[PDB]
Amino acid sequence: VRFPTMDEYTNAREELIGSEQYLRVGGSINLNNKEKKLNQFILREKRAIIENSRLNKTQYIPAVSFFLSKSQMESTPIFKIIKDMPKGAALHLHDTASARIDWIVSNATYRDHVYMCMDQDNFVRLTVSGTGPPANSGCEWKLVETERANSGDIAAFDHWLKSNISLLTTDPLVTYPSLDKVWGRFDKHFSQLRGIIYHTPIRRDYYRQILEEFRSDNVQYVEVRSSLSGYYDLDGTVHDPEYGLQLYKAVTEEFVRTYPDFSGAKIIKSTARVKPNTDIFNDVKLSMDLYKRYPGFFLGFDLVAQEDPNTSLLGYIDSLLYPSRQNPPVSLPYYFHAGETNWQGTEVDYNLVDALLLNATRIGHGFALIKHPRVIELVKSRGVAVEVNPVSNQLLGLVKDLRNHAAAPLLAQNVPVVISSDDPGVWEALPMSHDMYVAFMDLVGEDAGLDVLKQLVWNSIQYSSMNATEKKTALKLLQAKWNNFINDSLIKWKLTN
Amino acid sequence: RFPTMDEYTNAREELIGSEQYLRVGGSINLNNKEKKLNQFILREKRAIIENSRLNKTQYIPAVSFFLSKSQMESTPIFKIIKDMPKGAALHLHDTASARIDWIVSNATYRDHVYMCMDQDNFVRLTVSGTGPPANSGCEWKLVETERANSGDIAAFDHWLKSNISLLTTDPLVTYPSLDKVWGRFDKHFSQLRGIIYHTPIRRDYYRQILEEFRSDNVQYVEVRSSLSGYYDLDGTVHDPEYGLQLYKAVTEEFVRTYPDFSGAKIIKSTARVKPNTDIFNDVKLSMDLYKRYPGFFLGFDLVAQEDPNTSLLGYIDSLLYPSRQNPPVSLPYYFHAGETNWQGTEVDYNLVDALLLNATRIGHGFALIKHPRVIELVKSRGVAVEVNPVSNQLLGLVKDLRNHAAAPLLAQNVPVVISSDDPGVWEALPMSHDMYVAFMDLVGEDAGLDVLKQLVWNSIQYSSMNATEKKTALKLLQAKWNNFINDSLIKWKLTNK
Ligand SMILES: *[C@@H]1O[C@H](CO)[C@@H](O[C@@H]2O[C@H](CO)[C@@H](O)[C@H](O)[C@H]2NC(C)=O)[C@H](O)[C@H]1NC(C)=O
Ligand SMILES: *[C@@H]1O[C@H](CO)[C@@H](O[C@@H]2O[C@H](CO)[C@@H](O)[C@H](O)[C@H]2NC(C)=O)[C@H](O)[C@H]1NC(C)=O
Ligand SMILES: *[C@@H]1O[C@H](CO)[C@@H](O)[C@H](O)[C@H]1NC(C)=O
Ligand SMILES: *[C@@H]1O[C@H](CO)[C@@H](O)[C@H](O)[C@H]1NC(C)=O
Ligand SMILES: *[C@@H]1O[C@H](CO)[C@@H](O)[C@H](O)[C@H]1NC(C)=O
Ligand SMILES: *[C@@H]1O[C@H](CO)[C@@H](O)[C@H](O)[C@H]1NC(C)=O
Ligand SMILES: *[C@@H]1O[C@H](CO)[C@@H](O)[C@H](O)[C@H]1NC(C)=O
Ligand SMILES: *[C@@H]1O[C@H](CO)[C@@H](O)[C@H](O)[C@H]1NC(C)=O
Ligand SMILES: [Zn+2]
Ligand SMILES: [Zn+2]
Repeated sequence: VRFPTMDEYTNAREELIGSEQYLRVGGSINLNNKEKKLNQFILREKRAIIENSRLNKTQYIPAVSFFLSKSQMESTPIFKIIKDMPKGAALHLHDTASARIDWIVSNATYRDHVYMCMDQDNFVRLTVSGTGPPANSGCEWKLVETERANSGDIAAFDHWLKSNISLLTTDPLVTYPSLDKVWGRFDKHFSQLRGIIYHTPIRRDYYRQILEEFRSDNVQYVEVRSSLSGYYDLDGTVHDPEYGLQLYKAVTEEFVRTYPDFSGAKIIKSTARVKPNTDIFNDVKLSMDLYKRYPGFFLGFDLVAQEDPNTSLLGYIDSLLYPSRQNPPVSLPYYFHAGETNWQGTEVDYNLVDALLLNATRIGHGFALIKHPRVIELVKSRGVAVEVNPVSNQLLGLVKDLRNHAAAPLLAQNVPVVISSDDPGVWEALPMSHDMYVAFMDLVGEDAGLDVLKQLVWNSIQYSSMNATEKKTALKLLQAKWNNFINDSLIKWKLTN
Repeated sequence: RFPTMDEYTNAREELIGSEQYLRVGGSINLNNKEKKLNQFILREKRAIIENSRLNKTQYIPAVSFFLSKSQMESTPIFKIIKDMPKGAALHLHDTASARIDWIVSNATYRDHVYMCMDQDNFVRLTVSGTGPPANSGCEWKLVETERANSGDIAAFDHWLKSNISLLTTDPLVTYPSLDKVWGRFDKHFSQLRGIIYHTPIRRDYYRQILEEFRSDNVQYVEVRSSLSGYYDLDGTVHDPEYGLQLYKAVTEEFVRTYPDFSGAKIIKSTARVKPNTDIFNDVKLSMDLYKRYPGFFLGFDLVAQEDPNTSLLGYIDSLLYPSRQNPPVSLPYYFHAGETNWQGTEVDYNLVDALLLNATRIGHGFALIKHPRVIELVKSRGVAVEVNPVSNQLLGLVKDLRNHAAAPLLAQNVPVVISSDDPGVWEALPMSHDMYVAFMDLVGEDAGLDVLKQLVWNSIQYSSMNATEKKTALKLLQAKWNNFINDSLIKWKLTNK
């Protein structure tokens, strides 16, 4: 008889469950006594919300649309703890989508020579024109200063601007109920802001706001995708990508000199995968040059824009292999978005295969990765972190209930993962706290606590592209922040026994 | 590493080929005729996926069954799967596996059938030979009278069907939460309970399961049944052994009539809402029926909604009782387990207990991909997972079926059988709808006839037939398969004339 007594059965059961706990993200962390006090509180709070949803037969709010869950999570202790927690790094961000729309309205649209129009889809667009009103080809441009002053209600005018640009004005899962409809709205958002956010002094100040906002959410480091190109002055001068990089380098250096508690930022050049192979070839050659001349600030290259309907990595493969085929070879790092899809066995999810054959340093999303066991082996073996952006994947159509997020089985296998926010400004998310809350409540289990959070935070620095010296310094800083956070939390939640 | 495209191509195809060999069916070698059909299926699959992907429209095989049912039935892939022999349906509930149309057109035309509108405004049906039933919470009326006075009998009969089926409206819209749709599902069983437990109707309903499954080219079924409480017009209530004998006699007559049908076996099910003291008696009952009906009675299962009700651990002394006897008794178990979106809770840890108790097959295992050690145990022991994709969508575990959690199981060749669960409740065919959605949503664009063939063979190889029965059934399946291949080449004009 295998299990003659309850003790024989529970021994076997607990060993099996415990063995799985040891294998998931964070499973090897040993919390100290102060961390354990906070962990026990976090776990009591987590069990209360889950058991209420399960036994009282009501929806699990952390997993529903961000439109519905945002205001509900923000009043809760677990969210308030994650808000205070140091996050380490946000490694997957886009530079035109990472600061508040409120700042675009309250700051940028109060500058001279900003114009607005309603396009033929009934969306507001914003741009800058130094010479005069822009040509009235597809819409009638009007000076924002005049429209605001004539609105008869300035606060309502500004709120309307914000409402007409944000993807969280209504629930995207209701208003744009298909992949194509919501990506239509997402694409439109960037068209709405493109003119104003490419004007050089606004773009400079917007990048500074990214750093300020991320610091204010207790993020100490960011790596940012940027096209770098086409920043334009009031007189019409258009700058090249190297200028865009130098501009970001100077903002970043000023910021880190102001805030020693902040580790800094580095940049990845992104190009939209709707362009011909000759454009990607030129941007690859550009990236080779910037990688050589800005070591330690310019990281490498990525291809962006919607993955499903546009060009695969294989479609650009001669361009992407060009660095490695030089004599001597040139090693241009790649940070490919890859597998941001529900498709299986197609040109889209097979981008994961090409991303690994091209030696990607990290991969963006990897939503399809759990369908590719041989790619998982390579990702684990090589230490290629997967940048998981859970709110983005829900709102942009890959999943509805976030407990079905395809990164939950990755985390259960200890695939290297970092959490990030992707385009938080587009849908009114915080730099990291909302995405970290939904990862913690939806993508790991009821009995997963502070150890998961600590591991994800440490991962974001460990799998950053900092050099060894920078990384050692950043981890010492993170450890200090973490200690202060534990001590402060014990006092705040009245856990000091 | 890749000086030319040929070297890059070779590495890419080696990695993709490794994944294709690993997944379900990857080791099958198709013959020349099967390859011709395979090439047509793959051409059809690529055309529909590429149209969805490149023309930016929804992928109909993955949307709500309410919307996709009428669309898939006109397509060649569906028609091929319809004609295909399925082998076995191994996961079925006996009060939910024949057509509601038969309940209406046959059962509700029988003498002594009554109907009433309950307090939730649903029709309920029952039989009473000894006068009309007492007006306890509803007012019973003879159906024969209600029908004859309707003024439109076609509309009356259609109203009955529409008031009972869960596919009258889209459940994802009408009942848009787990608790709401399970409320509707539970209500469906309440609507039919009275009529479907009347002995001659139950007998004839079970015969209709066999007729309908045979007509969808299924040759064998294993069926969960509560067995107990069938009642006669004079009020006699029968015991579970009688219910088992009733099904045994129907099955034997069916196989005499149709030697091209392999037959059926029965699993006793009990609802997991009962006190542990009552489950103990159902385990003892199952031990006795297993001893005395070897080869027809298979074992035991616990059913009803998994999330809010009792876990396997809550019944553990009852479930361990057979193994603890002197001498031990090996009562086989077929546990529904992990039919849930929860992680790290009592519900998904039912999978651990299912394995410790040596389950022969596991029902659903939706949460299994979150449990890497349980997966390895399932693979090494050959415990088949019964995957019921339409059920999991309509009853609230997933919306886009390409997010179904069995797709990563099939990619690692976890042993899986496809089944339909409760097809009569939502107007599905015995197997062809579930096999179509598994084929179109749970494996990739490059997965063809080898996946179908493997899942069909799996349904016999992981059945509970003894070894001699399996060999007989596989010879019968092979002949059906060969006829299906030849017929398909002629029907789809593939013979290369
Ligand atoms: C962007 O703003 C426009 C202009 O206000 C909105 O269009 C209006 O939408 C309302 C609904 O509240 C319609 O009844 C009106 O007819 C529209 N007015 C005009 C002048 O066209 C539009 O809905 C906003 N779009 C978004 C996504 O918020
Ligand atoms: C089952 O049948 C009842 C009775 O016909 C339906 O009741 C009707 O419900 C609609 C609302 O959807 C009302 O407008 C009607 O007045 C109701 N009629 C009566 C006589 O009450 C009920 O909707 C049906 N339920 C389902 C799920 O189909
Ligand atoms: C269910 O809700 C009630 C209040 O409506 C509360 O008393 C009870 O604790 C809840 N159960 C759980 C497990 O949260
Ligand atoms: C906008 O930000 C710039 C740069 O920080 C600042 O100088 C200016 O005062 C701001 N405008 C408003 C209206 O606050
Ligand atoms: C990828 O990395 C390996 C090991 O460092 C190297 O030998 C190979 O050339 C690289 N391949 C490419 C395509 O850069
Ligand atoms: C997209 O639709 C057009 C017009 O119906 C059709 O010609 C084209 O072949 C479709 N594309 C694909 C890839 O199916
Ligand atoms: C119902 O089925 C029974 C038993 O198979 C059959 O004898 C009877 O004719 C059927 N009733 C109708 C209305 O078809
Ligand atoms: C499970 O099976 C093993 C191997 O057949 C056997 O030794 C063991 O006693 C069984 N356990 C239970 C709980 O029935
Ligand atoms: Zn991104
Ligand atoms: Zn079932």
